[PDB]
Amino acid sequence: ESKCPLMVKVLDAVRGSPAINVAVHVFRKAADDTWEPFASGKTSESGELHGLTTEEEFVEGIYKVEIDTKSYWKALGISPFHEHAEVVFTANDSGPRRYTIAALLSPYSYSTTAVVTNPKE
Amino acid sequence: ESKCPLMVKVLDAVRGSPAINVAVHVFRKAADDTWEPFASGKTSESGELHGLTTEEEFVEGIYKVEIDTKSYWKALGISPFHEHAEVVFTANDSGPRRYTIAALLSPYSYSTTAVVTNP
Amino acid sequence: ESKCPLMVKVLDAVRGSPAINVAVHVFRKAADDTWEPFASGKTSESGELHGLTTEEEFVEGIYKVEIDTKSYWKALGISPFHEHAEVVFTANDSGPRRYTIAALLSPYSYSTTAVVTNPKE
Amino acid sequence: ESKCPLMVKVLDAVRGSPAINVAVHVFRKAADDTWEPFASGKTSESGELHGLTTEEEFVEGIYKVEIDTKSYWKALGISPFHEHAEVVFTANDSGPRRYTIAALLSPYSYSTTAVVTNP
Ligand SMILES: CC(=O)N[C@@H](Cc1ccc(Oc2cc([N+](=O)[O-])c(O)c([N+](=O)[O-])c2)cc1)C(=O)O
Ligand SMILES: CC(=O)N[C@@H](Cc1ccc(Oc2cc([N+](=O)[O-])c(O)c([N+](=O)[O-])c2)cc1)C(=O)O
Repeated sequence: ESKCPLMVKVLDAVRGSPAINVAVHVFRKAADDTWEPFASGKTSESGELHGLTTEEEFVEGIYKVEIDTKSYWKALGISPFHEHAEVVFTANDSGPRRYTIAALLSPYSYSTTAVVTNPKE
Repeated sequence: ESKCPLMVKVLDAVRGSPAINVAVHVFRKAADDTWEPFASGKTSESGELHGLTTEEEFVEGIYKVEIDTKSYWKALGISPFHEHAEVVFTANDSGPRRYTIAALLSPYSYSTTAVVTNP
Repeated sequence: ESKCPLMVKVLDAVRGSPAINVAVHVFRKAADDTWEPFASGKTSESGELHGLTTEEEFVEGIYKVEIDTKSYWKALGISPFHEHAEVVFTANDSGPRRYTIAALLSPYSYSTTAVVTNPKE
Repeated sequence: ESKCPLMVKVLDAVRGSPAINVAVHVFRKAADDTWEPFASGKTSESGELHGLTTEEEFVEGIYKVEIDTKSYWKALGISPFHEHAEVVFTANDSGPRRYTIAALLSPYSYSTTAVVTNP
């Protein structure tokens, strides 16, 4: 639960359930204008991913949360439209914050929103 | 062919198609403050309904468009969450020209958006 | 947090924040085919509503969660398109369950999903 | 006027309008496995982009459509969450005829859906 700075929440709109065991890769745009592996995980039984980074580690930058939606759907036996879902944003530019990226998935569609709260600094 | 100040567009998020043959019933709130039938139809092959009304019969007021989402997934043999999808809006043409009411459906969710324009 | 059977979560897509102090009215379709007041609330600072009903009270039926979106937007100074958001579903027909109705709001749009988990019975 | 096997539709959820003058850059994944520019344009007045390609140039493959969402809200002086919206899909016409890629935007969220059809 909020304490970490980057939390991801994935729901399944076909089943009306959390999207479980969904793979998520996080990237930081390097100095060279290339994406650099930052963190990864799988969502739990509640479709959340926590413990990705820490505050000292999560500096300002452009990150990409890539969610592997193709894999989750294939595995439930659907051939979905998308390759994956990718969310690109600028984090911590006017100070550190807490970020929640939620993705609501369906086979030919996905919505996605962000909740940003001010820790304090 | 006849001013369509009101249009509905329904789409299927599972299959990536228009949702066709969806029952849409529209209602005008009456002073007695109940709903009164107003226009009805089934979405075409492109998941659209048109010729619902005309600009003379469409006066300001509270309208409710109701989509029979449940029969839609049933026919597909997929178990739905909702009984139907509903949109309640105030039509205030003191500006507003055309109204497109779109809904994206999934077994457990639905989005809806309005496209209100002039041309 | 899950323990109650009907929980509502409302997010603001314009601000990227929980939709706070949002009024929610819950109805049960009577025997007579009329909606009967069932419960009401306001969402908290985290855009959730809990403690609406109890398990013994929430029998099978058709309920309507009506969210007063017009009021929240007006108050932030927008004239939104919708009158309110209303969610109609059949609850507890093949046994009791836990229901989470989330609504993601914008001025001319709203998405909404349901998470249903099996308590046990 | 020319087969448009690919179409993008952008809409604004704050204002209830098409999103016009949105930059859309499409890309074809190359074996070198990088993206290669493929088609580009700005949405019209109805928030649509067409004449992106033709059925001969559109072969199976991994495509990415990228929407410059951020400049869009900027021009409106509303602070955005995302740098842009992206859709990666495999175009496998061994069936598929037309592709409509729609995106509904808000300052902190976006939905996207695909409408894949035959007619
Ligand atoms: C009128 C039209 O262009 N018909 C198109 C497809 C289409 C694009 C966007 C849209 O609107 C819309 C899009 C999304 N979305 O995610 O892209 C969405 O979530 C909603 N919605 O929730 O109501 C509506 C509705 C329909 C077709 O050729 O079938
Ligand atoms: C559990 C949790 O993370 N709480 C978060 C916010 C949050 C994320 C996703 C979500 O689900 C959701 C997401 C979308 N979406 O588009 O991303 C959506 O459209 C809907 N919806 O329509 O109900 C729900 C609901 C709520 C918080 O910090 O309070």
